[PDB]
Formats: sequence, structure tokens, C-alpha cells
Amino acid sequence: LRDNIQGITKPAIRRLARRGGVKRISGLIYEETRGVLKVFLENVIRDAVTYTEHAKRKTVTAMDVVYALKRQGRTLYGF
Amino acid sequence: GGRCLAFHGPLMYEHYQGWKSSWDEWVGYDRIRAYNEENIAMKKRLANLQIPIKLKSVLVDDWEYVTKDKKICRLPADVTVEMVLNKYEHEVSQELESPGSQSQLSEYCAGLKLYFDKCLGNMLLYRLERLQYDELLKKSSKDQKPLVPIRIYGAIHLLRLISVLPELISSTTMDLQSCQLLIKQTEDFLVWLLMHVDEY
Amino acid sequence: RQSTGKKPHRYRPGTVALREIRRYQKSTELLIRKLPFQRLVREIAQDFKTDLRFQSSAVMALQEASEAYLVALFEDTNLAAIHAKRVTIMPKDIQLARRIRGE
DNA sequence: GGCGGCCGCTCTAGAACAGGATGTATATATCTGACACGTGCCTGGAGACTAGGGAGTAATCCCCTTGGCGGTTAAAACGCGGGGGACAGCGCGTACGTGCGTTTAAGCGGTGCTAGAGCTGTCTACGACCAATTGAGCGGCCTCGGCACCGGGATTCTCCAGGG
DNA sequence: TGTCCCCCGCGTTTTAACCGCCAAGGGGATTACTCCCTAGTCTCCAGGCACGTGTCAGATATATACATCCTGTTCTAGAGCGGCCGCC
Repeated sequence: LRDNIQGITKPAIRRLARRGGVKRISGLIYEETRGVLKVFLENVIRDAVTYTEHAKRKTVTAMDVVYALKRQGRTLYGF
Repeated sequence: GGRCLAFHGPLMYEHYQGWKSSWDEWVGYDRIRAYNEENIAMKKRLANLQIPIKLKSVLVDDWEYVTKDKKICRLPADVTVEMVLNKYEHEVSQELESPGSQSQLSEYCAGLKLYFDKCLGNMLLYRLERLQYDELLKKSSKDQKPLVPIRIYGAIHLLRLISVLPELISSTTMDLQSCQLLIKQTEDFLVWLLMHVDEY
Repeated sequence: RQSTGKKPHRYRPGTVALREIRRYQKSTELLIRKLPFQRLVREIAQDFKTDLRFQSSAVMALQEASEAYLVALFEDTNLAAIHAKRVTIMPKDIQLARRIRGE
């Protein structure tokens, strides 16, 4: 698996900014948003990996993702 | 192929480009490009050659002779160009022309007939010869028939006709090898008439 | 290895952007596609530990959490853009928002 | 003899550079006030023991995510037209930087007094735990209806063109 | 105030997304046998805490001294002006 950071497409980031009420979207916001999302995923998925390794499980459940989001003050409901 | 090929105003065709799909039309009419109608009328007015010396004595003899006699005195002349034109396909085409298609002789003979059909009134018309043609058209208008000059005109003026075609040949935009072929079959014509001195 | 190698509509910018803002702000469905985000998640996870799997619901929760976080970040970025007398966002506004947030 | 072109001369200003100014960086002198060593305890962890219970491990099982396809229409992406806005630039100004006069309370040190938090008993209900029990929460099945989907139609707000 | 180049609206053609469908096989979930070390005491003792105190580095103090910033004076480059010279 290589070049998967480009899976988050440019109109996907455009629609995400449209949900946030952004009037105009620059052409350099896409790489920065991809980097921010990569950093956030590299934190949350790593925390979920530690949670799964603690429980002697080989696949990561949604509850561990919920715990990893909750421990950083970003708690998620519905899972 | 290419980048600009449209029967209507071009829009980098390689269908109305830059428009929705509900505007197509493929009916058949006349087509004109006009460079997108002069670029939509400058954007709505900014938002609002001679014959060889072989038998050249004939026109010298006949230049003085047509001043008072005009080489003909009988209006229903017995000499017609039809038989002498028909004999070209049986005498010289079967002998001198290289084996193949005789189009270069027959098509030219038909074109000469078509030219002689309407060459009257504009050229080859001496003053009393013009009066004779006027009286021929007067006597031919009593039965509302077209004037057909194949039976009332001799072949003596054909030599003068092939003498006076080359300077009006170059009067129009024309390639030089066509004139070369013209003078080549003129040379063939004078070769054929070099020894056939009785009819001319 | 062995190889040698009539007039169009012409909507002005901003109005359709506000139309999309109104359409997606009242909307509910997920903007980011499923499999590209899942493949990015697997590619990120393979750097930490190999032979790892994610369930569908875990990928769903990660996608919704990331979408909400990025929507909040874009809201802060747009607020900084209007705060800077602008309507176009810049990556330096995103960096400033991340610095203020402490992350 | 008049005039354009050329070069020298003086005027003007940007800027490198040196000197004065004032708030800090240091060099002792000495206070000083907690810092860490010593002492005396003494109060909490360690050796050792009793007992047991929740996970390590094995087995099953069934479940659920990954790979892996065509299909198809939603959409990413390339590109043309163009359009409104980020920013360089310039000008207006005012309002906030700098500096002391003057006032004014912050803080150091002192004294009195009680508001009340530990501290020690005391006595007392209260919740974990053990028999004994029991009743609707939940997995699952039957039913059912609210809004996704599909169009049909429509008001309804928005852009383009004409007139003053 | 301008501008221009950066982004947006839309035409068009690829492009991979999602549902449709099928097995798989590691892997979550459950049940049971067993076993070590953790719950809970007994005793004590050696490391941890309260108190006392010599002390050694930090702060106050001040002439001396940095130290860079602000500003005055001069140096040198640039544009403007005027005198001189050659040509028509």
C-alpha cells in the first residue's frame, strides 16, 4: 500500500470545507489538510493499536477507537 | 484529425462545444465556416506560345483575301467541320497517338465543337462577315429554332481559331503545362494539315 | 529490468459555494468516500504494526471522527480568515489554529 | 549665425559610521535563609504463611473481514473562460508608544482575635456479604408504517438585459 | 486602487465506489482445567519522616562596565542645470 494519502481527494476536502462554511478554498489547503489528517490518524490509529495489543486481539474494534478518541478529549458517540 | 474542422463556427472541434447536451442538431443544409462569422462579428463590435514556323503562309494569304470576298459566297456552305472532325478518330488517332485512351483527341474535339457553338458574336467576325451572320440569324429566327453553326460554317476559320486561342489561354490563371499540352496538340493539328492542303 | 522505458448561465464564484455550504450544512451523509479512507487507514496502520485488520464499524467511527475534527478545523480556519479580513483560507491559518488548539 | 548634443559643476539625499544614553550583565561584600546532614524515632513495607480465584492455555465455533471480481452511473480530474479578491502600494489619521508629575495604594512589619480545621473519643446507622427469591430486560419473531426513492409540479429567489 | 494570477463553474471523458454476490480463514467470543500470586494476617526493622542546626549559594548594593539603539555628521552616488562645441 503506497500513495494512499492521495485517496482523500481534492473535492472531498472541498466538500469538508463546505460543511464548515468556508467561502473560498485555496489550492494549497489540500496538502496541508492531508498532512493534518495524516497526523491525526497516526495518533488515533496508533493509540487503537496499543489498545488492541493490550487486549491480545489481532483486529481493532470500534470500542478501542472510541477509547482512543475519548482519552484525548474528543469523545465519539454512536459506536 | 487536426484541431479545427467544423461546418459551423469552429469551437476547437476534433456538436456545439461548451454547451449542454440538449442542443444538438444533425440536419442537412449548406455549410459555411466564415471564421466563426468573423469571430461573432468582432465580438459584437467589441460589446457594441506562338505557332511554329511550319505552314504559316495560310493566314498571310487569307488576311488580304477576306477584305472583299471573306472566303465564302454560298450561305449553305458544302464544307463542314463535322466530317473532318470525325476523321480524326479514324485517321490520326489510330496511327500517331500512342496506344491507350484517345480521350486527349476525342474530348478535345468535343470541347472544340462546344466552343464553336457559342464563339460567334464575340470573336472571328469581320464586318461584312458580321453582317452575314446577322442575316443568317435573321433568316434562322423565322422558325424559332436555335442557331446551330455546324451546317452553315466552313472549316477555314478553324485555323484562325487555333491561331487566336493561345493569348486568351494565358489571360486567365492557368498552369503552364496545360498550355504546353495545348501547343502540343496544336503542333499535332498542323502536322496533320501539313500535307492535307485541299480542304484548307 | 530489461526495458528501455445564445448565452450561458456563467455563475459567478461564491454563490454556488454558498449553495453547497447550505446544502451540506443541512445534510447528513458522509462526504469522504469509504474505501480511499479505509486504504489510507490501513497504510498508516501498517507502519506501526503489520498484518492488522479493521472492521467496517471501526472504519466508520474513524471516518466520522476525522470528518467532524476536520469540519471543526475548517470552521476555525474560516473564522480566522474572516478575522484576517479575508474570504479565502490559507494553510498558515490552519497552522495558527493548530497552534492555538495546542496540537 | 542659431540650435542640439556632450561633459563638467553644483545641489541633494541614502546610507555607512561613530558618539551619547540608559537599562541591564557582572565583580566583589556581606547578609541570610532555606539546604541538606545528622539524630531520633516509629510507622509502613518486607519475609513468611494461609488459601483461592481469575487468567494462561486449550478447544470449539461461528462469524465477519479481505480478497475479488463485473456494472453502472456519481464523480474525480483536465482544461477553458473568466472573475472577483490577496496583496503591493499609497495616503489619512488618530491613538497608542514614550516620558515624567503626581497621587495612591501595595507591601513589610506589628498586634489582637476569633473563624475554624485537625485531633481524640463516642456511639450509631450503613453497606458488603450470605440465603432466598423473582420479574421484566433482551434475543428473536411478527407486524407495520415513515420516510428514501421516483417522479410531477411549482412557487421562488436569482441572474441577464433594457430603460432612465 | 489596480492586477493578475489563483481559484471557481462548467463541458467531457475516464475512474474507481458501492452495492451484488462467494468463499476463506484468521480471529472475536464462549466454556472449562488448572495454577500462581494476589487478598489478608503476624511480626519487625530498616528505610522514611519530624526536628535541630552549620552552612553555602542566591540577593541586595553600587561603582564599573557592557550593549545595542537612536541620532548627528560626513561620504559618496545620482539627477538637474548650464557652458562649450560642431553642424546646417
